[PDB]
Amino acid sequence: LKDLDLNALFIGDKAENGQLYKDLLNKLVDEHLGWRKNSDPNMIGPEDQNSPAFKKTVGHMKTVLDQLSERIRTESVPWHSAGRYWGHMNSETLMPALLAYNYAMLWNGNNVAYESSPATSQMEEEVGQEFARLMGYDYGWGHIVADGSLANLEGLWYARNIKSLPFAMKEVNPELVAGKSDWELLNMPTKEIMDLLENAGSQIDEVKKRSARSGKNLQRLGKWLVPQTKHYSWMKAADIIGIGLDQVVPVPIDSNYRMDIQALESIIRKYAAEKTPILGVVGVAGSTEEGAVDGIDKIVALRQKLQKEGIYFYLHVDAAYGGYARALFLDEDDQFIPYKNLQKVHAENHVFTEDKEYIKPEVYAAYKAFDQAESITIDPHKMGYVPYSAGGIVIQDIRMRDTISYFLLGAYILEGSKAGATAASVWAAHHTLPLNVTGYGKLEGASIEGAHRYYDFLKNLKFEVAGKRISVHPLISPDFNMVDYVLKEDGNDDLIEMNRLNHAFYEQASYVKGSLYGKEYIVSHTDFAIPDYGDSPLAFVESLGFSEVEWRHAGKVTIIRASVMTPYMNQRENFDYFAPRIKKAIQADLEKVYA
Amino acid sequence: SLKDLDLNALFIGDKAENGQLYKDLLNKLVDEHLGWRKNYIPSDPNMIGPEDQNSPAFKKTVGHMKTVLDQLSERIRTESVPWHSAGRYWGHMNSETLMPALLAYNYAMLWNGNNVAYESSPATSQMEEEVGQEFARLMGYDYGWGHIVADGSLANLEGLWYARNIKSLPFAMKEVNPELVAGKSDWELLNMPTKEIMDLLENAGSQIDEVKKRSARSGKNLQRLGKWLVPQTKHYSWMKAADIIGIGLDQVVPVPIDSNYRMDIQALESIIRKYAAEKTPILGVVGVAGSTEEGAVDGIDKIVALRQKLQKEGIYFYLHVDAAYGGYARALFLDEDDQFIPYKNLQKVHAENHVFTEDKEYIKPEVYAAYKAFDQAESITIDPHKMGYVPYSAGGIVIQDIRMRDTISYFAGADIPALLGAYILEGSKAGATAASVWAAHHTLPLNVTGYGKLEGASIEGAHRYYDFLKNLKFEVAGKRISVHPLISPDFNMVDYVLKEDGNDDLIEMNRLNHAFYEQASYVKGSLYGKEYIVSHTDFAIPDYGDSPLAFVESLGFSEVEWRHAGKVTIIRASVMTPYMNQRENFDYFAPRIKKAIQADLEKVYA
Ligand SMILES: *Cc1c(COP(=O)(O)O)cnc(C)c1O
Ligand SMILES: *Cc1c(COP(=O)(O)O)cnc(C)c1O
Repeated sequence: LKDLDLNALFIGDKAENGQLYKDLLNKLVDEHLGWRKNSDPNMIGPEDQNSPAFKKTVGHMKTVLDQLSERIRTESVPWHSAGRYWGHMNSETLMPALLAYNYAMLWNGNNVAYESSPATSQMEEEVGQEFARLMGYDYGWGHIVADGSLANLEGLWYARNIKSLPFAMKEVNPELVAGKSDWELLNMPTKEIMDLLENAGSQIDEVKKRSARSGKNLQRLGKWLVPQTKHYSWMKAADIIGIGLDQVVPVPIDSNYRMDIQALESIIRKYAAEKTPILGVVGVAGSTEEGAVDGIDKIVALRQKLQKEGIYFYLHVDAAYGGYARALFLDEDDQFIPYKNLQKVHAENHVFTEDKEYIKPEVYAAYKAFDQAESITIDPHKMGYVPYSAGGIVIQDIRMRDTISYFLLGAYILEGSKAGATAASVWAAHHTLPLNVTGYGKLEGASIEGAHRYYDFLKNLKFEVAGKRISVHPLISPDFNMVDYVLKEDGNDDLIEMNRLNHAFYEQASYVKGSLYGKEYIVSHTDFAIPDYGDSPLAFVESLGFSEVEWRHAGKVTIIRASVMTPYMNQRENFDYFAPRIKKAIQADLEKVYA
Repeated sequence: SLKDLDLNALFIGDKAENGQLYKDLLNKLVDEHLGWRKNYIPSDPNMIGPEDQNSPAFKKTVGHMKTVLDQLSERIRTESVPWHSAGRYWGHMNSETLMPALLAYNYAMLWNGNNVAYESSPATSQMEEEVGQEFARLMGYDYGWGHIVADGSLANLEGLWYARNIKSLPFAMKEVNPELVAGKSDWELLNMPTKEIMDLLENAGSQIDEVKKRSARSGKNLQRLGKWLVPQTKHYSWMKAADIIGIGLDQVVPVPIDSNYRMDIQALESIIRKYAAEKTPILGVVGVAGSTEEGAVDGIDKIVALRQKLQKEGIYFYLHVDAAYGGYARALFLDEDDQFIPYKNLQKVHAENHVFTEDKEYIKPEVYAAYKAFDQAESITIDPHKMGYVPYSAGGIVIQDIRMRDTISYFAGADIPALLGAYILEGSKAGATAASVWAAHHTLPLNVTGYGKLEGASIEGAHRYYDFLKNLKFEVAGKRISVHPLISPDFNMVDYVLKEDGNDDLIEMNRLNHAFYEQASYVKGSLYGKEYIVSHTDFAIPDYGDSPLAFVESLGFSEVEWRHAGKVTIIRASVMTPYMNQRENFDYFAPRIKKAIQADLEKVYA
């Protein structure tokens, strides 16, 4: 697939490939309709179709769809326009994923029961194998979940039930764990748990009855450690799963907005000295507001270190946003690419348009260590470009599914009924674009390169407006494809005024419901506030000349946010066209803020 | 209002009779979306041009995409179960969905909005809010709310998350501010009616956040919250729900069902009293409206009356109605202004709105009484993708009082949430799913003018099937074989057994019905159309207790036989098609079904 052309796989910002989409859709719908036809005799005949009541019912249906159409066309946000839109959301999806959904949903199969939908059931089995291969799990498994928040919950459900198994085994058959103290039982590695459970053989059902599934001993299972900026799905997941919000422990992040691994170790050692177990740790690959990648490799090394002293924790990687990026690192046979060969393999497969370093070494090392996590959340509906709703969960060892199972897919998942059409959509996206450099690598690469062009363009911007001098100050070089920055009046050390400036700028560079005048530059915004960030933004705000005192008084810094998900800005010629226009739009927006 | 609505026009059709209408409307919708991307906000220039489209690499990539779609297309067509044809298919699944629901999904998916945050997709967010208001009005809630859930198992989990959190709130208030609940013993605090808990919480005012912090959200006090009582045949989503939500499997208590396969309310009361006498609370009770294998409708009215009785003795329990299957059937009892129809006006209103083609009694009085009492439940599960005829995947949950949502909410008057995602159990959710349900509900209002007709047509078809089965006799290989319907249907599921006359071996009757099922079913790769297709299931003692004893005894089996076999195999039908309500249509298939049953029995015995 060396010459795979991404331009052919999307409808396009201006529906440039609309006719292709229509042609393929009509062909697939014809195939379904032919299939229903190809017996007797017609429940609905030409006598029915011609009646006055039938035609009036058709008219009624058409009126409701016209009302639907009106609302969606006039209340939706203007469609994203590459080169102008530098905000946090993307709605564009892979055309083969849209088509496959459109076709499959005509069968209306339900993937909880193989019977109702054998082909999409098999497609979900294949997608789960494809996730496991992406993450480097030789004996793993995965499935499609309604969304990544529920995948996170499923992750905690595994961790919770797994932690509780050693004691459950002791209750059912003390010889399975003979000689182990309670602190050893609370610090058994997950592989050793699954090997014991396998040895328990026929007693697995009784063992499961005495596990956390029984509701007993939940608080004993210990602390769930997350970065302080965790997505709120994690707080909900601890609430829902019964360990509770009291057991969630925030771990400080560093100046790169990554979980501070020295602080992680200090927290873990302090709980372990009290004999409080660590239920698990969440590492994030692709944070929600900075696209930061945590040092998953540093967490795995820390765990190996602590295992020597009798301490173990479950590791879950929340890669809801960053999951598909592991495709950058896998060759056409799905093998992990050595770091020194990376630029060469990328150049050969046209992942990046220029041959330079694009991936930070510590980002590479973090992604390399995924295969050591017990479980991973990944969302086709984010950076997989599959339409909502489609989340995903990957587990390291397929035997883990027996810890949550009920008495095939339906027996092994948190949720109930699910659309076979969803599996068709994800399956079609994966087979059009393999999960390595030949497929998704190119798509994730185009996004990263457009984020780098944008980042490079923003670091040298100054504006003269209403007698004042304003500079752009990028937050950090992006780990992935999110780029953040602040505007600031030169020499002005009032953080509250800087906050007000970025907020007002955002209001000038954003649409409102009903907007029809196109804007040349659209951004997003968010606040980094002390309650979720602590002092992680302090070095940045001090670098700008604000004092620590000023930080505590304002209590937050307002940040202009961009998640670069369009593939079109990777090309120098495309980006260069918009760069001078963006600069003119920022200048006019500042004129309006100060007027 | 909509008196002449013709249901035939709202489906693609078993033989794709309306396939061209579907394709025409789909193509109009797609052109409207494509014209919107191009022109709603005119811009220059195009990122993809004719010089890109005509390059060899582009054409080759199109070729590769067509190959993948051709592969998908083949696998689904060659592996799928043959499409179900009304009059031939009498089994437990339906795949036919409303055409406006399908078209609306197809169209809205092109924008790909996410309904977790309003700002992201305001039109579909507004549609989901209106759908929630529609669910509330359907269930008779004066100030309730609802929303679409990924599926009905997760809606039941959400139900339990509400009951768990609400139960824990009076203790959390005690812990944060003892004056709020001064003078109430612990047993009182664990038996406060939900509305009284919500009023106290509103009074907590500025301390609400601290109180939620100390509630079951914290992970503290879960085991003090009490038992979750469900009918013995519960959908497994409940055992699973208890495990997930942290109260544990050990807190689920099965309540015996009666000979109608409804929860036995005398046994419910006895269990509750038992627990109360030892000061164990009841976390809540699940009433099923439309059981999975019999379509039975539990006496929700009798549960409500019991709870009013027990409240005089200081006992309260949360009530959740699982109407995953039977939720939309409430539209049978609502007039065009959405008011509940009195029972004695029901046949008249149904005749005026053409809900049933013959003027007879279809709705049992105890079924009417049960649906009327839905508005007294704290929460209700309802699945648009079952009897709503909306495509998978779309579940629903309705809550009796909008204020309840503040007990489970997060922030990261009762107007539309800015982050729906903060009032719900799940996370990201397709705006296309809200569009699809919205379009269904506006094409077919949730009352006699709309869904009443569709739920009615299903019910009337189930009754025709029931009446046909009731006196069916066959002569095969010298033996005399009768059909024995389980019970007259509460809703639209119809169950029966075949039995050799005079033979008392329940094991043999079981083996007859299994073999019959194997003859009247498809296998993967079936191309010969069958005249008759059925489903089957076992009523086994672990799940059913002695509920089927009266029935098997009415056939001539002994209690001892029952215990030896430990189960009775049942032939099952969920009559979901709308086409069998008409006499004409059904009468055409009746002799053909009878012929097919005779031929199937001949093969069984050969
Ligand atoms: C968006 C997101 C989630 C939740 O995923 P949904 O699919 O939106 O439910 C979890 N974690 C992170 C890091 C995310 O960005
Ligand atoms: C099917 C069903 C459920 C589960 O709903 P799904 O949408 O299939 O997850 C719950 N309760 C009852 C009574 C059911 O029939």
